[PDB]
Amino acid sequence: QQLSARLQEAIGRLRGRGRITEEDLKATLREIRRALMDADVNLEVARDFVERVREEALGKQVLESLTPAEVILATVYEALKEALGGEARLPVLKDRNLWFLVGLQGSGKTTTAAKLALYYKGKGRRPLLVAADTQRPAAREQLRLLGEKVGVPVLEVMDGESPESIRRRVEEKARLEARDLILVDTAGRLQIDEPLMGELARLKEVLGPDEVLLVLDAMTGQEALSVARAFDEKVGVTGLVLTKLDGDARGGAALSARHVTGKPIYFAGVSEKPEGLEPFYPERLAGRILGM
Amino acid sequence: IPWGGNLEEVLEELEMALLAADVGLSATEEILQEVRASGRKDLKEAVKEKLVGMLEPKPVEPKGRVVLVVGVNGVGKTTTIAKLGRYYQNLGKKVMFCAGDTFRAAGGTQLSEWGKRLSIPVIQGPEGTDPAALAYDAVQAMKARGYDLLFVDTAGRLHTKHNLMEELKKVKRAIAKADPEEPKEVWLVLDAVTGQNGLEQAKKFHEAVGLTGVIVTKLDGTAKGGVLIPIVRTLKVPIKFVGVGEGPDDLQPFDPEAFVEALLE
Ligand SMILES: Nc1nc2c(ncn2[C@@H]2O[C@H](COP(=O)(O)OP(=O)(O)NP(=O)(O)O)[C@@H](O)[C@H]2O)c(=O)[nH]1
Ligand SMILES: Nc1nc2c(ncn2[C@@H]2O[C@H](COP(=O)(O)OP(=O)(O)NP(=O)(O)O)[C@@H](O)[C@H]2O)c(=O)[nH]1
Ligand SMILES: [K+]
Ligand SMILES: [Mg+2]
Ligand SMILES: [Mg+2]
Repeated sequence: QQLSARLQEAIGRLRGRGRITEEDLKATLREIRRALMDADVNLEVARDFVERVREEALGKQVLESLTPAEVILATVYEALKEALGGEARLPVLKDRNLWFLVGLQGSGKTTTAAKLALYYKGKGRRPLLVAADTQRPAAREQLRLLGEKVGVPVLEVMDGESPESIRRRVEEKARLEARDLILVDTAGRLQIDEPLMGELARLKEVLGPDEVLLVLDAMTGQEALSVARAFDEKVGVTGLVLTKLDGDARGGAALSARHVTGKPIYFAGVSEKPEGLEPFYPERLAGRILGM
Repeated sequence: IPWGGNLEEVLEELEMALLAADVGLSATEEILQEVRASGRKDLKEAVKEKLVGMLEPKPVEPKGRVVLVVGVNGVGKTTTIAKLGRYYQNLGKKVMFCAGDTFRAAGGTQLSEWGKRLSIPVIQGPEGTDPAALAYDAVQAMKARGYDLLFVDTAGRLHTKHNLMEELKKVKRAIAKADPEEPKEVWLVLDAVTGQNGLEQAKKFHEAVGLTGVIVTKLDGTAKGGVLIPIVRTLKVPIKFVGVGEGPDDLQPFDPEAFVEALLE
């Protein structure tokens, strides 16, 4: 099994050498921490994780084992799979469903809203898209065009329209057209922009979404921890979508975000196309981060 | 960082700050090593000299008339072109835009809106028109009008998508076909929140079309934009501007000393 270059060296140099010193163990764990950071795992999360691995390995008698390379690798892999969610898990839909797509500017929210519309349409739900971004130029048209492409109607929020007015128009369109999955696409915003984070929280209070999905770009670096924490503390996140996984970013931001929120990573974005949505597989990301 | 105290503890803190800024393992190690080997005990200004020096491998003058703007999806290319129109029209330049993203939903309409807001004309085609043929025609239009600058927007593309990188190459040749001197600027746009992938992005775009500069966006966020360090160390590509917001004025020429001060802050 091929690992990243760094882990192949750290693990490989231990193989066939019988029992290893405490210094070789400490050397190995340091390299694991550095590999995780190379993969854009937040430095504090990385430190925390390797402490968890150290303790687990020591309970598996790693310093008495004649195959500590095997013990360490197995501990790391299984711990990473687990911390990422363990197994694939999708949202559980109700009779009526209203979800928000939230996150930083450019992360993939508008495209993800449309991907979800297609995915659930194909499963016999009846989605409605809501273009709630009134600040980005041509945001409303952008979602309208994507809705047309996937054959799902798009309600476009008006300049200045109050949350209560939005709620009334949305519930009425959903009534007139028997729409059971409402997908609200929100504008990108900084997690430290208190006015816009306040706006978002007030749209959530009025609309009462069942799910609030943080859309996180796979290439996101060290700030993923702070961003996830803030969207969770200020608004309330119920799950995550990891986008742009058709690139080669390792995706370590997913571990940062899941660590601080405890929320499921539901879906993986895997192309720029409406069909580019898959269930998220924690084992798959574990391997990607570790360079399988 | 305890700028004064125990060397070994000042360097431990500096390492943490750099790593947290997305500087990355390789560049962080090299910086720390170079500083250790220097013998210097004024660690504050040794580190600062080093960082400010490497980030220089004041109004920004483009070297020609066509600027080609490139980068992965969502980094801020379209918005940055709007800010570049505002920056240069303030300097009394005659600026035109080419809405060369003929691929993504409303990718051309988006830049068109900005054009209307800024009174800058925008060359557009219907969705699906060949972006290279449109860039050719946009350059011809700029020459014919005697305009000073043309900013060519491009569709977002992941640097891993080999054929889309070939498309970008055709766009560049199409510009050069209409005007042999051009494009004299090819600027990569990088999102400040990006981690280590930013270095791969920069490498692959440079390989494809040869960058003459980088613009780092979203530096108004909490991210430090630290991956610029290995990008500039490795590629010797100068940083031209920073984006600090979503309005047309939210662009600043890059200031290495203030950047470095912010990075360690
Ligand atoms: N390759 C790839 N591209 C994606 C994926 N998801 C979104 N994109 C792309 O990334 C870019 C940004 O997507 P968009 O939906 O506009 O993002 P947004 O978060 O709504 N931006 P804003 O915050 O401005 O509203 C678009 O070019 C789009 O095509 C993905 O999974 N893979
Ligand atoms: N906070 C902040 N947001 C920015 C900055 N620059 C761009 N943005 C934002 O980031 C989002 C994406 O911008 P856009 O210009 O569409 O990016 P793009 O690279 O052209 N996207 P695509 O690849 O889809 O064409 C927009 O919401 C926009 O307002 C910045 O400096 N600060
Ligand atoms: K910043
Ligand atoms: Mg959007
Ligand atoms: Mg664009």
